[PDB]
Amino acid sequence: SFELTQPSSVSVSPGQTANITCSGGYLGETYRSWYQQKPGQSPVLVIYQSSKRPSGIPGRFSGSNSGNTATLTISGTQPLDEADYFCQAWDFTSVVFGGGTKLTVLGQPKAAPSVTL
Amino acid sequence: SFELTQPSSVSVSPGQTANITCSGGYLGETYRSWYQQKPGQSPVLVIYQSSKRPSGIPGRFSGSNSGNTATLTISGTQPLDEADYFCQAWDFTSVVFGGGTKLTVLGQPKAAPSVTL
Amino acid sequence: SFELTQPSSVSVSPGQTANITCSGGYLGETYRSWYQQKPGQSPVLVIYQSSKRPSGIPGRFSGSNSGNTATLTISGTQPLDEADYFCQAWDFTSVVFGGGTKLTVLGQPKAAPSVTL
Amino acid sequence: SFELTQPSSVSVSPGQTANITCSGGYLGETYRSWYQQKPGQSPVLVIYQSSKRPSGIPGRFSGSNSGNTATLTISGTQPLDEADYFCQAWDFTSVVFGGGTKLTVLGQPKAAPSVTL
Amino acid sequence: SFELTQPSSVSVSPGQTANITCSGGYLGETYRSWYQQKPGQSPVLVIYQSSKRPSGIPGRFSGSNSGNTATLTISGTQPLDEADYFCQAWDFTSVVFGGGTKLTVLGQPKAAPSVTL
Ligand SMILES: *[C@@H]1O[C@H](CO)[C@@H](O)[C@H](O)[C@H]1NC(C)=O
Ligand SMILES: *[C@@H]1O[C@H](CO)[C@@H](O)[C@H](O)[C@H]1NC(C)=O
Ligand SMILES: *[C@@H]1O[C@H](CO)[C@@H](O)[C@H](O)[C@H]1NC(C)=O
Ligand SMILES: *[C@@H]1O[C@H](CO)[C@@H](O)[C@H](O)[C@H]1NC(C)=O
Ligand SMILES: *[C@@H]1O[C@H](CO)[C@@H](O)[C@H](O)[C@H]1NC(C)=O
Repeated sequence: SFELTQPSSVSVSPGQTANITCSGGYLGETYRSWYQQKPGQSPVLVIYQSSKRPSGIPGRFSGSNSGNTATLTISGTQPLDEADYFCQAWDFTSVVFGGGTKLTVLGQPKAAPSVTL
Repeated sequence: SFELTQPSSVSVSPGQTANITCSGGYLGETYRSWYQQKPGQSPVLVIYQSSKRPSGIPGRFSGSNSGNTATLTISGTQPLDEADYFCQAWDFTSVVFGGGTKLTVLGQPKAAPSVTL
Repeated sequence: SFELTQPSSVSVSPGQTANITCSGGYLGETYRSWYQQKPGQSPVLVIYQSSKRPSGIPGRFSGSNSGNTATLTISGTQPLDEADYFCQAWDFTSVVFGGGTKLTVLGQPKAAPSVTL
Repeated sequence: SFELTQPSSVSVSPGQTANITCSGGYLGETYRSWYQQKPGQSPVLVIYQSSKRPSGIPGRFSGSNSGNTATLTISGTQPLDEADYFCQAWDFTSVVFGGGTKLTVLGQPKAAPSVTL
Repeated sequence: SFELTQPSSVSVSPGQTANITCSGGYLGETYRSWYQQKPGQSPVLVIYQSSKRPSGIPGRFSGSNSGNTATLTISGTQPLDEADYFCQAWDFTSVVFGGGTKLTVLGQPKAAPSVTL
């Protein structure tokens, strides 16, 4: 009399857990007394872009970020007055597997009691 | 008398869990006393783009971000006055598997008691 | 009489845990008394970009960051007045496996009691 | 009478744990008395970029950082007045396995009691 | 009568634990009395970049640092007035295994009681 128990427990459980929290805080302003005189505020911003012949990546790749190609990126660059950014630019790119990833899981338990009596 | 038990437990449970929270906070303003004089505010912004011959990626790739090609990006760049951004730009790109991912899961338990009595 | 127990416990559980928190703090302002006179504020910013023939990566790679290609990046560069950034630029790119990653898990327990009596 | 127990416990559990916290502190301002006179503020900033023939990486690599290619990067470079950055630029790139990583885990317990009586 | 117990405990658990904390401190300002006069503030900044023929890395490598290619990098370089950076630039790149890393874990316990009675 016998027992053959093969509780093969094949588990693949890849995954991230995250507690993300922003508190803009407390901005307490009491009796703010102000006298502001700014006549003739005249900013000038000239942006000029010219491209004779650009070209992109011809190969095979998988990387997830802006870097991939030739660009002009401007963000909050020249705020002139009273510009507040609270938890403003949160870029969370959680990638488990990038491009060109191959998963082959093989569980093949074998049980062959060849008993002769 | 025998028992053959093969509770092969093949589990693939990939997935992200996230607690995302924004609190704009408390902006308490009491008796804000103001006298603002800004006559003749005259900003000038010139954006010019010219492209003789651009071209995109001819290869095979999978990366999920704006970077993939040649662009001009402007965002909140020149706010002139009283510009508030609270949890404004949250870009959350949670990718488990990118492009070109292949999954082949094979569970083939085998049980062959060849008993002779 | 015998027992054959092979609780082969094949576990692959790759994943990050993170407690991320921002507190903008306390900015307590009492009786802020101000007299500001800034007539004729006139900034000038000239950005010029020209490209005769750029080209991208022809190889196979997987690295996730802006660095990948020839770019002009401007961010919050020239704030002129009263510019506040609280937890503003949080870039969290948690990558378990990059591009071109291959996983092959093989669990093949074998049990063969060849008993002769 | 015998027992054959092979609790082969094959575990691969690679992963980082992080407690990340920012406290902007306390900026307590009482009776801040000010008289500011700044007539004729006139900054000038000239940025010029020209590229005859740049080229990208033709090899195979996986390194995640801005360094990867020839670029012009400007960030918070010339703030002119009252510019506050609190926990502003947090770049956390937690990579367990980079590009071109291969995992082959093989658990193959073998149990063969050949008993003759 | 015998027992054969091989609790082969094959564990691979590589991972970092980190407690990262920022406290911006206390900036206590009482009766700050000021009289600021700065007429005619006129900074000039000229940035010029020209490249006849640059080229990138053709080999195979996995190194995560900005150093990887020929660039011009500017960061907070010339703040003119009242520029505060509190825990501003935190770059944490925690890499367990870089590019081109190969793991082959093999647990193959063998149990063969060849008993003759
Ligand atoms: C963090 O997540 C855990 C669950 O793993 C939860 O018990 C805890 O309260 C969370 N805290 C926050 C601040 O989200
Ligand atoms: C975080 O998620 C967990 C579930 O895992 C929950 O119990 C907890 O209360 C959540 N907290 C917040 C603040 O979202
Ligand atoms: C950190 O995460 C753990 C769960 O592992 C939770 O018990 C703890 O309270 C969290 N703390 C914060 C501040 O998020
Ligand atoms: C750190 O994380 C641990 C869980 O590992 C938790 O008990 C502890 O309270 C956390 N502390 C902070 C400040 O997040
Ligand atoms: C550090 O992390 C440990 C867990 O290993 C936790 O008990 C402790 O309170 C943490 N301290 C801080 C300041 O995060």
